[PDB]
Amino acid sequence: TRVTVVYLMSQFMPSKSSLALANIEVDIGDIPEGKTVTIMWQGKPVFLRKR
Amino acid sequence: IVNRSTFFVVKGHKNKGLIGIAGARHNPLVWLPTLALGGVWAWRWASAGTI
Amino acid sequence: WWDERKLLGYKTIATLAVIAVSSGYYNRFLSGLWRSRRLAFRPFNYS
Amino acid sequence: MTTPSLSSILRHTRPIFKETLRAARPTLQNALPNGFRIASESKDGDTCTVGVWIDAGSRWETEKNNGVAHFLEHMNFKGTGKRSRQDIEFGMEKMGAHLNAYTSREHTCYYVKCFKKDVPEAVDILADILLNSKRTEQDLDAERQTIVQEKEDVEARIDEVLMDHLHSAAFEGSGLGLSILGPLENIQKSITKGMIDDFVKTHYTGPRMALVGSGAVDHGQLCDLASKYFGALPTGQPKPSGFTRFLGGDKRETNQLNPLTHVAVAFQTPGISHPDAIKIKVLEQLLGSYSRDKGEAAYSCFARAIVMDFYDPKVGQFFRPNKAGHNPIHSLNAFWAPYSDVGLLGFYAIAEPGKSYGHEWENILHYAMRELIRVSRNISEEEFERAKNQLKLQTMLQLDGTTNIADDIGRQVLSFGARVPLASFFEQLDAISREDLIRVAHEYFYDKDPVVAVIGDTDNVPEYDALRAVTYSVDL
Amino acid sequence: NKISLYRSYSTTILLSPAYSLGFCASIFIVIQIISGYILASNYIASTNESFNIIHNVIMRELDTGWLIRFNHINGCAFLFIVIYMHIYRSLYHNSITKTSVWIVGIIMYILICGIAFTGYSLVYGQMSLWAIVVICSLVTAIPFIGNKLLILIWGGNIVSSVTLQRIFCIHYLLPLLLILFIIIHLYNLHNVNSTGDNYFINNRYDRINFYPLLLIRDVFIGSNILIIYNIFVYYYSDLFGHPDNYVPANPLVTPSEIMPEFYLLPFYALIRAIPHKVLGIIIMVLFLLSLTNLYPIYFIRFYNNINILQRSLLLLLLLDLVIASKLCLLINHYESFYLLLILSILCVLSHHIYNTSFNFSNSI
Amino acid sequence: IHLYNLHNVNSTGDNYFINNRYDRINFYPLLLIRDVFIGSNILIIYNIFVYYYSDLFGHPDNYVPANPLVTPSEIMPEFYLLPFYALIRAIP
Amino acid sequence: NKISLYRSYSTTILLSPAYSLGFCASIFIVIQIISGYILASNYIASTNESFNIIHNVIMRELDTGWLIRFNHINGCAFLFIVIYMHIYRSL
Amino acid sequence: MNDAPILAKLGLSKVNTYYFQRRKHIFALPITIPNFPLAALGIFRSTDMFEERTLERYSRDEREKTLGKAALLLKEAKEKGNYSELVRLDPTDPRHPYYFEHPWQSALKMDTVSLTPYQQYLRWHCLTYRAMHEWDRQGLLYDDLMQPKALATDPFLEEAILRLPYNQRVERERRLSRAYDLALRREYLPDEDCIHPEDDVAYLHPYYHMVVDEHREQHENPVDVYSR
Ligand code: HEM
Ligand code: HEM
Ligand code: HEM
Ligand code: HEM
Ligand SMILES: CCCCCCCCCCCC(=O)OC[C@H](COP(=O)([O-])O)OC(=O)CCCCCCCCCCC
Repeated sequence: TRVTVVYLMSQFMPSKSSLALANIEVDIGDIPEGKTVTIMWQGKPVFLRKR
Repeated sequence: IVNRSTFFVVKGHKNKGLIGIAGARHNPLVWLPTLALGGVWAWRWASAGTI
Repeated sequence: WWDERKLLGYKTIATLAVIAVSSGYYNRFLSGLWRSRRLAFRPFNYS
Repeated sequence: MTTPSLSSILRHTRPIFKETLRAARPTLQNALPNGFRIASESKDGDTCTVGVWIDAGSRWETEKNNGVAHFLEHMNFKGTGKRSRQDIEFGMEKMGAHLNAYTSREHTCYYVKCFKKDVPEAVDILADILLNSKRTEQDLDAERQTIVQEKEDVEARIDEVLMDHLHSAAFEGSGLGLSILGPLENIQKSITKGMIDDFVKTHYTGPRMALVGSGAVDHGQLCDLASKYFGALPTGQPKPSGFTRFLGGDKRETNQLNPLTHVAVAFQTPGISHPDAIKIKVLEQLLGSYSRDKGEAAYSCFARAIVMDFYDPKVGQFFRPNKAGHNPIHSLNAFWAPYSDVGLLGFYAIAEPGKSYGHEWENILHYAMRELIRVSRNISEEEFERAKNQLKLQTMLQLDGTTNIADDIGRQVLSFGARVPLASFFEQLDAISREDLIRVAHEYFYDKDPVVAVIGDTDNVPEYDALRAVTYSVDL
Repeated sequence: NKISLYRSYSTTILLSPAYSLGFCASIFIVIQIISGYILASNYIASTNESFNIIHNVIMRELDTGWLIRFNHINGCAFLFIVIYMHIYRSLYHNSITKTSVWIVGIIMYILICGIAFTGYSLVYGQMSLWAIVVICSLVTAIPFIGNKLLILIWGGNIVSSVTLQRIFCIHYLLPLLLILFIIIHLYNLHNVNSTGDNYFINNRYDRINFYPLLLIRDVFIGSNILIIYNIFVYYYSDLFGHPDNYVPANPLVTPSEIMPEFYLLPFYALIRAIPHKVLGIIIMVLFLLSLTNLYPIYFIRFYNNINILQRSLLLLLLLDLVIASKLCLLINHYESFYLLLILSILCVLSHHIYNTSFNFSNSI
Repeated sequence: IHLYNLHNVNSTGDNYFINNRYDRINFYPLLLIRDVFIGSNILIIYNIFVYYYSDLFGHPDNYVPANPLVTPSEIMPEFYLLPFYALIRAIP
Repeated sequence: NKISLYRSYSTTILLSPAYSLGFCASIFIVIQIISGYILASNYIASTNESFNIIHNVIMRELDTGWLIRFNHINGCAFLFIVIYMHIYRSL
Repeated sequence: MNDAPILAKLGLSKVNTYYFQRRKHIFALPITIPNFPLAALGIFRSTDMFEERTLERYSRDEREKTLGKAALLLKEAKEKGNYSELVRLDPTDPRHPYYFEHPWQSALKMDTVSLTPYQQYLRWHCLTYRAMHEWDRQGLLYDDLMQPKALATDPFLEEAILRLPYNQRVERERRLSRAYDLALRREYLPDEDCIHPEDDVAYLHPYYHMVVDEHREQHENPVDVYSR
């Protein structure tokens, strides 16, 4: 019963694909001081600024 | 315990419950190990680990 | 999913086998009350 | 109505139990070198009961000899070497007394109530019929029809038939679970002079017999008579000491035309001489008794729990009220049947069968088993004291008359080897503790296999399996 | 045996036309079931092509798919209107005494609220998306599991096609459970009968055959209610809706005002009037649980009569609920209305449905 | 409804007899335990197919996406509908 | 009242193990209902997405969506087998 | 009150117990639903002064009053020997120890000099609030509207009805059926048949109270602590 409940519930967890786009990493050693760079992440464009 | 006579008294309506026999119950602290083991055992997740 | 499928198969069959053995014993035990029942009829008065 | 009930607001005065202990003369007991015992309690008076108690009942049968004890009882009265049946009757009638024989599952007794001057003659007649009965084969063929008629009429006593069913169900494979009179096949053809003589030789020996005198009797004279008559009794093999196992189960007789349903539920307990006998007696008095004439006036937690179910209006939030039309219980009675090595402690309930496929007996047994569990767990001081006091009174109420006193003396002499002085008994009775009683109750009641006997409409009395599932609780 | 049909069940003569509200509710349940089954046979649940297939395929390609959709929307609205009138009547005539009928009714009310919410979610418009977002944010306040549970519920960090598919399956399933609970509702009612205008214990000589008199009365009242209902299906087809739900949902853009359907506003008010999120969730659960009659269980309780004071307070309850809904939606621009919103919520939370005989007793 | 009617008329058993209450037995829990035992055995048999013969009760052509322009070599229904299909092939 | 629970329904003693086929069919009905409800929560019905959403989403995006689908299929097959045995015994 | 002179000689009050009603507790426990959450606590209460107040019968003062009147009856019986008669008085007889009177049965002929302003308000309220409900125009007594329910039945009430004499039971039923017939058309009896407040006798409250006491009897004299 325990494993069956856990398994039926696990059918409702996030899909592996959604777990692949959730985390991304950017290289901050490329942007110089005072420059803002735009990237893509989960559709919403993201600004990285060297404040 | 409540310091009130706020209960209607009927001729033969007493010692009524749905779990056991009144006056023949254990101390409530004897179910603590059962509840602790049950909580620790049930609250666990399981995954098949499929890539 | 070949390997995970085989592994889950083994685990499920083992667990169901344990349950089946225990429940079979208990069914046989409970049937004992009826499998050994006895009857007797008080006779009539016949010429 | 229009007439008020002031008892519901008045303050009532509670009587308290006060005990009167009038000392009695000690029971004198002697033993011959043979082992025959001689016990007597003298008391001022003009009459006295003199009897012989034998420790050989129907417990020692094997379904081949079944009924031989009763056959022997009947054959003892058919003549001796010196006298005949008419001569014995003539002697008894000259003495103005009767000769009473009583056979049970463990003890038998032949007793006579007489004047103090007829004691030697009564003892002479008793010894003559017991030791020198001819028990001719032809006479054995003449009593078969009488015993058959007696079996037919005792089979018409519902309480006796119920107790016989209970003993048959509880003990299978031992003589203790057999009828005293035995089956017809044994009465009509099987029992023979050989069987009767074997039974007498085996079980009528020195150390198995007592001569009991109660009332205006002399212990010295009784001892002299015992030496004169019973001094030559053989000292045979000791009493059989086997293992009588208790088989939990059920025996149900379906008679849907009967007007009342009788249900006996019993549990296994240790023997009569076990050191728990007093605690078991206090438990029996704790469960108490009830009869229909009392109505709601039940004085035990047991009966109350079973009787108020038929006076409770049973009103609920989501369900219609379901109150019983009337009280169907005819009686409830706790009982204890002890034996040298075993016992059956339980209750006996008589109530109307009720409508077909009703719930009366379901409720009765539900509350009965609930109360047994509850007493297995917790007992209150008030009810404990009530049970002990009622046990005192009951033990005093069993000794009204020389015959009753003689029966008590004989039973205790055969069981324990000597008679326990009542004072001593009471000394042990007030030393019991509430915790000890609770432990005794829990050791025999809780989660144990009962034996159930039913007579009457069985479409309403719960089957055994259900009754086996209510000897324990989920949260206990 | 036609006669046996007439006498199968009998009721009281004091059944005013107000006792057809249950029949009207059943009518709108039937309409919802049928129109929803027709819609679901043309529906695809996915963020890509949900809003499109409702507005471009169902409505404009079928002969009268528009009429089916309008029937469904206004049927939900009128089902809630009739249920509110039904509850108000049952409170007016002291029908809490029908314990089983009342408890089944409250369960049905909760189920229908859930059905309405999950249905509104399926139109993947701006209002649907952001109502889901707000509700699921309220889920996030549970102690020690708000984020795990929220992820499990949504299937991710964001509402997506899997969330739409879960909602579609739940919306399809729940109304059938609702039908079962309606059957149980009527079974209990037939067991304990109806109250009427006044409560009397009538023998068979004072009761009337249910059929066909009350069936014909039900037909008459249902005909009038369907006239009123169709005046909205054909002439005010979006009176109960919000125009922002005719905009395809942008997860990046939040609407100016997020307002639920008019039959959930009271609940929304409870959320807005309680600054602490956990306390708001607790109050919501306690409110829904206190509408029922599950306690006391084994203590002896019985219900007495109802009086003019209680009926007047019932009118006050209605007023407070309506004002609370309106204010809850107004407070997004006007901060001073918080006083009146809180006052109305407080007045609602302290309304006596059952007058408890335990108000009067002595002390040891 | 099936179960309601059965409980109204009771079960036949191996042989048909009319029994009074003394010849009958309580359903609970003996028959529930027997049902659990038989169910566990049949679930073993069932799961042998789920994990090791997952596609034995099927036709491989259903793993080819539908092509309205092409008909399969043999159109065959599932094994449990085949008898009905036969009734259509045997009647011209 | 546990006793009242025991005696609420009684049957014959001649219920051989062949009389559990109804219970087996009930088990498989439960399995089909649960598996189908889980599948429908991930299913889109169209000629452009149906086949794909079974083999590319259900069976490869979830942890054991393949197991759920195999349960549904083989549960249907075994439900029919058990029902045929049930009918044959009834005849 | 018609009982007042008796109450006068026993050292009790001649005023109805409808006055003196007061709130002694803050929380009303056990909490009863379906009240709304705050109302379920009972901190704020709404009353119209026409509640039953049955649980206030469990008092020593009421028992003392009942036993004083009963002792008067028994003393008269001892003096005269008409015990039977004196124990079979109709509970509507002012000498019956369980005699009960509705507040309006004496509101028109009350003393009104010893009443606090709050109690004068209570008197006026009793009369007017009786007038508002219009059960006097239905040819009905207040105790006719004390009826049991199919579920969650008031046990005492049922017994209180079975203790009524046969003729009074039949008259109660006939009045209820006439009120039913009237209520079909929402009709009232002719204005000359209106029920005068002093005619609105509480014929069922004595039986109700007697049943309540008889039901509590066994609780206070238990066979044992753990007994049904
Ligand atoms: C099994 C029966 C039902 C099915 C299959 C069903 C199916 C659907 C479907 C597919 C939609 C989306 C299409 C659309 O939005 O127009 C929908 C919308 C909706 N449903 Fe249902 N439904 C059912 C019963 C109900 C019930 C009983 C209610 C209760 C009132 C309800 C309330 C709603 C609401 C409020 C909407 C959204 C309204 C809107 O489109 O703006 N449905 N339903
Ligand atoms: C799906 C929605 C509902 C439907 C279809 C429904 C249907 C009905 C019907 C047909 C009746 C009997 C006829 C009548 O008296 O009008 C009834 C009675 C009743 N319903 Fe409902 N009901 C619904 C919701 C509710 C709710 C939410 C409650 C609140 C608890 C409720 C409480 C009651 C009560 C108390 C009665 C009996 C009233 C009385 O006779 O005194 N119902 N309902
Ligand atoms: C979903 C499929 C089915 C389920 C779940 C089902 C379930 C059950 C159950 C639980 C029983 C009682 C237990 C037993 O005796 O095996 C039963 C008995 C029965 N069923 Fe079914 N059944 C199904 C299909 C059928 C079919 C197709 C028939 C054919 C008409 C049928 C005819 C019967 C009969 C005749 C009995 C009683 C047999 C007897 O005791 O004499 N069932 N069924
Ligand atoms: C409400 C309950 C059910 C729902 C929601 C449901 C839903 C679904 C869905 C969405 C599919 C397509 C996904 C897929 O093919 O893997 C499917 C396939 C199927 N279902 Fe169900 N189902 C239900 C009950 C049943 C029952 C009772 C049966 C009969 C035993 C059944 C037999 C099948 C079969 C044979 C397939 C196709 C097998 C295959 O994919 O090869 N379903 N179901
Ligand atoms: C109703 C009671 C009878 C059913 C008995 C059958 C129980 C299933 C046995 C298999 C359980 C199992 O293997 O779980 C272990 C794995 C690994 O988990 P983890 O601890 O390594 O994280 O966990 C997982 O792999 C996650 C999900 C496993 C799938 C379980 C399928 C259930 C099949 C039910 C058969 C009727």
